[PDB]
Amino acid sequence: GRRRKKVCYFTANGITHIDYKDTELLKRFISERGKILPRRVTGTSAKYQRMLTTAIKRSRHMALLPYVKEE
Amino acid sequence: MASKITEQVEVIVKPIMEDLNFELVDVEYVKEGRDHFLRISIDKEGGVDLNDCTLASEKISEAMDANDPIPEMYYLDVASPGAERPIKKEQDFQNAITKPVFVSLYVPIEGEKEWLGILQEVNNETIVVQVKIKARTKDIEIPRDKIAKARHAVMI
Amino acid sequence: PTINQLVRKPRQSKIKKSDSPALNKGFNSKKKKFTDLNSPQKRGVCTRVGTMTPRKPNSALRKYARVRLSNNIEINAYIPGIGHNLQEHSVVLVRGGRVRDLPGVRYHIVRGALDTSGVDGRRQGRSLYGTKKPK
Amino acid sequence: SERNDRKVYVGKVVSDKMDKTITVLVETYKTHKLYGKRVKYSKKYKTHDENNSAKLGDIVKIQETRPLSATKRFRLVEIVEESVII
Amino acid sequence: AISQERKNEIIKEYRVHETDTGSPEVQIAVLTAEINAVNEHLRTHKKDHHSRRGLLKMVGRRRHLLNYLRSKDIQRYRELIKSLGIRR
Amino acid sequence: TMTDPIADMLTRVRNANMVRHEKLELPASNIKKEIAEILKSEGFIKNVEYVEDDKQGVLRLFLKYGQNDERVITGLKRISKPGLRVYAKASEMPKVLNGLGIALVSTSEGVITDKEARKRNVGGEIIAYVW
Amino acid sequence: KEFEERVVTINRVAKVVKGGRRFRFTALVVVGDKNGRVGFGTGKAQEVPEAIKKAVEAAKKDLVVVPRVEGTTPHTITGRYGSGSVFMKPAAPGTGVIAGGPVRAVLELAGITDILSKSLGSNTPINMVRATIDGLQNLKNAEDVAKLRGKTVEELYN
RNA sequence: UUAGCUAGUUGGUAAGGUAACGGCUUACCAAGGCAACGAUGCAUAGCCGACCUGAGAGGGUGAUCGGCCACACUGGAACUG
RNA sequence: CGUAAAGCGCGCGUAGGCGGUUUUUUAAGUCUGAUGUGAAAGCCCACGGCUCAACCGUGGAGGGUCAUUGGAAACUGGAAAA
RNA sequence: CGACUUUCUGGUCUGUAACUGACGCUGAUGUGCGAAAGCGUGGGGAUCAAACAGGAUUAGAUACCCUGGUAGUCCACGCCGUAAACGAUGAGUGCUAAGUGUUAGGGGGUUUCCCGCCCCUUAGUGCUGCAGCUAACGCAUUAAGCACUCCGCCUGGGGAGUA
Repeated sequence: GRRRKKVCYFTANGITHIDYKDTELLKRFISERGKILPRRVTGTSAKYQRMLTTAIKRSRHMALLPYVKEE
Repeated sequence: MASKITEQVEVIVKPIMEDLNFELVDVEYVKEGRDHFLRISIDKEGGVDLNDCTLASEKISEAMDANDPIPEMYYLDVASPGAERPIKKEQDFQNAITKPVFVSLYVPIEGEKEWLGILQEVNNETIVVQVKIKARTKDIEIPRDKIAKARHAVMI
Repeated sequence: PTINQLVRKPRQSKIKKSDSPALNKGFNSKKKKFTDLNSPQKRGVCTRVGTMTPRKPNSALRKYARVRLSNNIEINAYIPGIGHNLQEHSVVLVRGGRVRDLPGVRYHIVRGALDTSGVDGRRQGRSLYGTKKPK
Repeated sequence: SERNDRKVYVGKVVSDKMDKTITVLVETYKTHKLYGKRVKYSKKYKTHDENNSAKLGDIVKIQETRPLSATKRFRLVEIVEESVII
Repeated sequence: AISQERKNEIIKEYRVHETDTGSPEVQIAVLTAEINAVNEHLRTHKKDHHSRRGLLKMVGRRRHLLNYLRSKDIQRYRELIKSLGIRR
Repeated sequence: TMTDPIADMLTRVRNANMVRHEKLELPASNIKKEIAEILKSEGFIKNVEYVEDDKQGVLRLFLKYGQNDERVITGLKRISKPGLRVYAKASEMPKVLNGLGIALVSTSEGVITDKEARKRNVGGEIIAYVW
Repeated sequence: KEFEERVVTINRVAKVVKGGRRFRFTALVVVGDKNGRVGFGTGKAQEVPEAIKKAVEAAKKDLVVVPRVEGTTPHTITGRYGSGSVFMKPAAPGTGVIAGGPVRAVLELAGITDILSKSLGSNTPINMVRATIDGLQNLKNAEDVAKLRGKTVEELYN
């Protein structure tokens, strides 16, 4: 396969980003519930997927992101 | 259980002495994952012929053929033992004056206490056996107070 | 295995143990020295005789006896065969044999030559059963 | 008795912790009965250095001359490769 | 840590030819410095298992490189073990 | 570790046997070159070639399969393998499938075939069985 | 060729079903010429005649060549199939072909004079005679490679 | 499920002592000397040539017979030659 | 050792196991003979006797992983050279 | 081995060929590391939690269904070193149809970043499947196909991992 999601959205980004400088790209990285849109339905390679995920999870720990978001 | 096997003891002690007119000195059962092994020592006369075991076994088996309150079927061990007997009482030694006995006495020789001799006469605690050890003949008075274990032995 | 570890090893077989503990006289009657005598026969007495019962359907009542041979080592042994004239403490010859009757025993008496006399009415005992040619 | 080669053994001096005596370890290897692969095995030889002039690592040949002490059998014939840290 | 800075620093000298990449003299110097650093780390990281395994393999490989320098060469080895003071 | 050249040579030869193609090349040795020449002599390798490059030059073999891409030979295996340095003297020379089956043997001068072996009667380290 | 049947045995395979226990008399026949040809066959039946019919029919279809010299294989090989392997080798005349019973029947249905052989691995007749037929199908001859190799007989030759 | 053995022992020194040899044993000084490649300890054992089965490989065995070794109620000796 | 019996739990590594490409020497091996030397018998072969067999005998064969030397340098092992 | 982060290090690979010149190899012994429980000690105890008891149940009731609580779990080190630590697939080597992904690489052309494509391999991890082989099961370039140095086991069942 395999079961990742769309790429080439980095037409104005890449290869490594951001970590936090655009809350709006992170709005599209994963879900808004605090839960994580998986790498299955996010897409970028496990290197970049993992780095973006740890960025967003830090933002959670950084209060830039809610750990869990309510409704 | 033990009460059950005792009940079988009384019910089947009737046959034994209306059949071969033997007496069971006991019935005991050992088991190893199957029909247990009820060793019934049948007595009557001491020198029980094998036939006197075959016929007696026939009698007892037929007796219990229709009699088995114990739900499962089991091995009947019909035993017609010989004179060989553990000598705990003095009379046990007195009867055995004819046959050899071996005893384990508080004063051993060479580490272990067990020694066999052939009785010549009965002398209370004292022993006048023709005890034969290492092909040695002698009448050695083995004190019963020393004797920690004593059994009448085979005649060979 | 690798050649070197093959060298530093014997590649031991799975050598068995004789399931017949036939330790015949050897040094029993001097020094009581244990000795692996393989004799096909020792003389000796069955001090006691008995009869365990088989289960159904074949109620083929088999009879046992505990015996001492020249080494005088205790064993409860079954008697095969039809007919006998021996009793408690009769001298008997026991051959090695394990049959389907009862565990805890791997030997068997022989008929014809000793206190457990065979029967000369059949013809199978023509060369065996201890009994002579039925003449 | 020089015609008789006695017992010469090129080998290394492993020790000298004896008065005027050394020990030569001369290496061999024996066949396998079933198999045919082996490894080097030897016999140390208590040998008389006439003045304990030998040194560890001294590749050396020797000469069976006399039972000189307990297992002290082989005289030295010639120090071949007395060596130090190389 | 180290990086190529101190690596090249301590390879400036023992290179049989300054372009070499075998001849472990300079390389074992690098290994020496690096095992020293990781041992400082180990004194910092009292309990783990990565430092233990890493030191095992690194010092063993450097040991074998020395053994080579004792088999390939006879004087370079000693001169290192007296200058570097390792695997004497 | 590529412990033995004979082993990899022969396993890849058997691999090509399975895959039924002829043109294959491999890093040689001088002995690999000489035995490949022996192969072309035997014929079942239609062509062999040697060049030089790092580190030993690539020996280039071009097999002679059967009329329908079948193994003209049948079987093939090493004999002298790591640990097993196995030698054969004049009479110790074996005859796999007699003449049909063959085997080069390294000898006090060089590597010679089974025919040469029992011919010039110099034994040596038997190399590999092919039949 | 002239078909000569050779069954090994007749096993009954009780394919017990819902209710009844249908046992089929199963027999495998090997059909050969004993002079350079043989072929095995399989048949599940309910009786000896039906089984021999079907298995001989199957066996006479697939055959082999059995290349021999002195009525004997010019070489020596071993047969292997599913751990039912067997070993083969020629023999000096007057010594006879020696092998386990069923595979011995196989090789006499190949018609050989003197052979060194012995069954190995599995004792199941089907598996071992199958290793046997594999091996026999893997026979060759000196002329075959004298053609196949550019070199000819009498220089690299049995 | 046998890992330490180890002190005349290790080596030499001088004596003696034997056919010789040396702790071989004395006195000296010195600390050795062996120890996983299995010393040591235990069981056990006569040894081999030879033999039995095995296609062979092998395995096993070790009757007389060839020789070699050990022993001659037990231990400790020594005369003899 | 994919599952019927078998991969420590997984390591680091001492010895050791085997050893890349090419160039020489070595002959250690290795191979390749010669030597001495394998009690005898049995041992296999042939053969003689015993009717024959059994059998001994006769010679041969066989019988070392023994030592030595002739070559050899493919190979492994060294030695050297990369 | 997954909350985040850092510590000061250990390892990963693409390409690399940089060049001493085999420096390599698995690895007896040895030997570190190491689920859980348990436990020594010294704390914590937030749960959870044996035992437990109240207590259904039933003379009996811990049996379980309760209620709470419970050694310890949890923090410091040892003891612990054991397990389903299992793929019961030792390691490395290199060979060998395919289709066909991955996880990081790289390159070429392809095109605006070909990122977009394709293809070549790098090094692994797939699924189907040549051949091969397995009693079968299936693997099958990551072989269970082919071979190689180096480790351990296995020897019916079980007796008994127990003595």
